[PDB]
Amino acid sequence: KTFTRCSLAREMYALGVPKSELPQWTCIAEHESSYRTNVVGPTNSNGSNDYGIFQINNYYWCQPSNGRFSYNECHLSCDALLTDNISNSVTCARKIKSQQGWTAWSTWKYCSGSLPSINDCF
Repeated sequence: KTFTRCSLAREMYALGVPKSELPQWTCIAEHESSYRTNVVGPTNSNGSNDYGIFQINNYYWCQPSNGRFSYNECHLSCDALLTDNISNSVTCARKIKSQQGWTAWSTWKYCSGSLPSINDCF
């Protein structure tokens, strides 16, 4: 359904995301999806749609079920990114960050500075 900052931070930590990244990840989730896992974004200017808690793009990262071309760099259906279990979204998001950096997210501009410590989540 909907995470909170700390529930998301805890789960992402459990899935191997370092704490030193969590404020950024949760800030991004908050902006992208308001921590909702099942959201498909409004269609973008290029006709693409973004999926899930991190609003991961269906032209680059996941394969639309409709078979429309995607680079599918995360190697999963976009529907895999809408599941209650965030593991797929996390693994994909980490890949996106590895390859493209935080600036892959348009909302990074809001999350690139001072952020609250995540320690209160732990």
